[PDB]
Amino acid sequence: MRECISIHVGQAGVQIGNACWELYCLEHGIQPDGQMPSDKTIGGGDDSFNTFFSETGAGKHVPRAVFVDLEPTVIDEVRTGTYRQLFHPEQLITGKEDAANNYARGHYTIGKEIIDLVLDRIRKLADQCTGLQGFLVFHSFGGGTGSGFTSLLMERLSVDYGKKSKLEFSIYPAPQVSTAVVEPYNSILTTHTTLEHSDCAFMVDNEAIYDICRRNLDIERPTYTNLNRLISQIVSSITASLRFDGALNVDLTEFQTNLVPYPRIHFPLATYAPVISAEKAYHEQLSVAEITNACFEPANQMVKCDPRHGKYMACCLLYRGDVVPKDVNAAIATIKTKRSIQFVDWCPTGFKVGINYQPPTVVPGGDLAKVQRAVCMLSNTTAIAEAWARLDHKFDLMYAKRAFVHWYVGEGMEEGEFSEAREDMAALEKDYEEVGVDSV
Amino acid sequence: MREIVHIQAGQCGNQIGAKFWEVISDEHGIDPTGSYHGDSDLQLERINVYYNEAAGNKYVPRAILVDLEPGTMDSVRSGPFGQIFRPDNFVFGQSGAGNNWAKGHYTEGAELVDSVLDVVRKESESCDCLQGFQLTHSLGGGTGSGMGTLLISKIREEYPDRIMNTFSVVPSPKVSDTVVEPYNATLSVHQLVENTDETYCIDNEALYDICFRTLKLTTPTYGDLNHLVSATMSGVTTCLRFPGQLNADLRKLAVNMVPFPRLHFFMPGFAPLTLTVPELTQQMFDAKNMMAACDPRHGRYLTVAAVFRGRMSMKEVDEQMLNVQNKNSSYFVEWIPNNVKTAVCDIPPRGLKMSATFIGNSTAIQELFKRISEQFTAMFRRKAFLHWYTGEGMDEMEFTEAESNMNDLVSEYQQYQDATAD
Amino acid sequence: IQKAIEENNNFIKMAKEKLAQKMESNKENREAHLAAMLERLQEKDKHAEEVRKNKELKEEA
Ligand SMILES: Nc1nc2c(ncn2[C@@H]2O[C@H](COP(=O)(O)OP(=O)(O)OP(=O)(O)O)[C@@H](O)[C@H]2O)c(=O)[nH]1
Ligand SMILES: Nc1nc2c(ncn2[C@@H]2O[C@H](COP(=O)(O)OP(=O)(O)OP(=O)(O)O)[C@@H](O)[C@H]2O)c(=O)[nH]1
Ligand SMILES: [Ca+2]
Ligand SMILES: [Ca+2]
Ligand SMILES: [Mg+2]
Ligand SMILES: [Mg+2]
Repeated sequence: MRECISIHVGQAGVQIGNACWELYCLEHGIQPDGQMPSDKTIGGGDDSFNTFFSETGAGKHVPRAVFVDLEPTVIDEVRTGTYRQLFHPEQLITGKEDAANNYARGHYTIGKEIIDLVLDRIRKLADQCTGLQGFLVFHSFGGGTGSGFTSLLMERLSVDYGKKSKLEFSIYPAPQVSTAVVEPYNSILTTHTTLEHSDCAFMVDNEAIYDICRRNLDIERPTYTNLNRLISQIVSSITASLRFDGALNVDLTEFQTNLVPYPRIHFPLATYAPVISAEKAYHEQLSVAEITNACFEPANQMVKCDPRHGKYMACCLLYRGDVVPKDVNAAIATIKTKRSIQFVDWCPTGFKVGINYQPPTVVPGGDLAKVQRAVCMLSNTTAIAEAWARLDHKFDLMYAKRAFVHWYVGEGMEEGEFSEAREDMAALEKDYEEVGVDSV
Repeated sequence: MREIVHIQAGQCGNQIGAKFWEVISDEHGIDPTGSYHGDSDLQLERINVYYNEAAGNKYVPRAILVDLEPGTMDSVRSGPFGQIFRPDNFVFGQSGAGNNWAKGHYTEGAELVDSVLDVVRKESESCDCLQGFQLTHSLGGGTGSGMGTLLISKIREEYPDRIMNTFSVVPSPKVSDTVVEPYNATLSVHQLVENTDETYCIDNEALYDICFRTLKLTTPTYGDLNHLVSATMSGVTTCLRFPGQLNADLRKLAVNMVPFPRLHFFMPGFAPLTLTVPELTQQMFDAKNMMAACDPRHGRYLTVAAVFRGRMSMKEVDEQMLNVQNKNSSYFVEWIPNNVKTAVCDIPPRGLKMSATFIGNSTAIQELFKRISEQFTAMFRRKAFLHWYTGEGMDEMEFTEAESNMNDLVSEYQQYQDATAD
Repeated sequence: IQKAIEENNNFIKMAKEKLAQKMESNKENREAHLAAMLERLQEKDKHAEEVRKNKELKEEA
């Protein structure tokens, strides 16, 4: 027990789920048919990997996951693909008509038709948990399903499961892979609506990932497949503390205590290293000091922003592989003398560290080098509000002319929901400003 | 999957309609008997958007052929692929229309519409999930313009939440001398602004000017004009017909292209008109490659869709699309960020290694509507030929109201042209 | 502990109620927009009847 249930919503959520679950299977030695020869307890167990996988009496290790999309073509590829045996068909839920990049349709017109079924299927996963810890909700900000349906689902999950924890992996839109002009609208609407219903959200800026794939991996024009493989590695690093055990392991919840100083200030910045091609990893072993210093290089962040111009409220380092505390501490002491790391005055400055000894895995035929040690930094920095600012600005440009607003009104929404959502975002931006002001 | 129901009404609509089905039947590997003999599974992944799968693995266009003139049915069955259409889906009058919109909209067309709706319903109710309708037709004639807009309103009454798309051919004296065509066009536009979600403005003025000045065709035939049309329709439906990420259905395209419900009149373009990616891109944004007789550098882009087809570098396409926007910054409204979206489909059209299709929602489209309005008013100025219309019962103000709505459209296009971000 | 129970419950309650209010007003709003569109189309159908009738009477000449 301490089970975690994963909910993958919309195209981006589903396809990132494909990548995470394939990667988890490889990290745990689970086969595409769900068999895990190393698991000697058949049909059950209390092992660390059971937080994410249930077990059938026939030895199948089944993701504690629901996939949901308002059209079927993306989940159809899960149903017929390499890991289709991994999922009971009820875990994969589709309608026939998507949200057409419209929050209104995902939250109201189309989403209301399938929400009760989705909740029923989540319930069946929860009923086989002995100590459910919470949910992990994967979705795009920009799609009509990822925004609207996710928001509806999170509201309904607060009601059905109280203040049981809900963490998000949210895909922040980038023009290089963007599919709709109205993504700023959907982003602000869903951010406003879910803000009370999420305990912790990890934003993944597609432009940050796009740039990393281009600079660090010599991918000329990254695809969703390139982006998702890299995303799944960061996700894997964040969830590793839940799926593995070890003396130096530190639970994600314990990082969460440090990362969230006020309920609304719950958006950690993730930085991941090393992202290196096989070509360049050959004969180059990257030390603890090297991958740690890389965590304070803004080009390695999952969200474009400049923490050197903001203030820190928490710094967490999640190592995996061949890493021991001595080397971490020496690296950290070096960085503290070299780098622009200023904490707000109301917080302690010590970095919080976890180490999982199982080294990173890579999917065959991938772009990333297999390395001996990797690190994900979770920091709570005021600088992440820059991502809100950029997206609020785009919203303001369109909304001043009510560009495209008629598509939302036609599905039942009111202008008041746009202004209320936007005012919440403005308050969020000042919240991030206020927490950075020195005490008196 | 996401079925589109196709309607072709009148001579122009039926005639470009057959060319459309010929072109995409070839792209999707379907021969005149309805059988598939293609090379890529990617041809069939989304075939059901436009085709029904009848047993014997025969594929049948989800198309409905309409005209008050019975002759055009025969010529449709006569042309290549005439065997493929569903015989029941031929819905014919006998008396024709004589370039009288009122006859198409209120009298002879209204007598025949119910029989068309019966065919629409039958096709619609057999759809797993209907997405909407596309109509091919002219605005200058009497059936396509008048009955076509009547069918739009009647279909909307009963699929009010489905997308209504049109390929509307705009009249030009350079191609047709019929003097009432500005009345018929203006009466049609008065309907399209209220009842369609997205209209491709296929402008005969521009098709003529392309054939004469660029293709160097001294006497362009309707087959010369329609070769440009067929290439355009193939292009602007690539995203509906092949596995794709962007504008993959009619509603998502409308959501990306229509910032205000009335301003849904699109300027299509094509390149090459008969090669490197910088040259494709530059050409497809050139005034000479637009299928609407408008200069984009006389207005500003609210939204744009660009679709590239063929084997090429997505890196280069991305760099060139960024390049053209940055160098032409003034012609893209600053208050709609990232308003240009690009798709790349691997399968080129037939006869080409590489092609680009442009869809512009530009405020320059007012130039077209102003031209129709100039021709309209010159005849309404002197109430010329109105008796043809009041003879069917029409009142003289319906002309006044259609004139007024269309000029309102132009002025709304001007308002957003003049808007600024700050 | 009673205060903890009460605040979790109040949170559950107000979330359930807020969503119910919003789902209802969206249903009403969407329905009224569809109803308005259909009423306008229907007004077209009368105007068409009135035009055909107006022609019945020019034929009585
Ligand atoms: N990282 C990543 N981003 C994606 C992926 N697929 C789509 N996106 C992003 O998600 C946004 C579009 O929303 P989608 O998730 O595709 O749409 P949806 O959730 O299916 O909702 P609908 O509008 O109903 O289709 C864009 O901003 C894309 O950049 C993916 O596979 N990986
Ligand atoms: N581009 C193009 N335009 C056409 C074609 N055929 C007719 N037109 C144009 O359409 C206008 C007249 O409309 P038509 O479609 O021919 O007539 P109709 O819609 O059948 O209506 P009625 O003739 O009154 O029954 C003229 O301005 C022509 O220039 C065609 O094949 N291609
Ligand atoms: Ca076990
Ligand atoms: Ca230009
Ligand atoms: Mg989708
Ligand atoms: Mg005719």
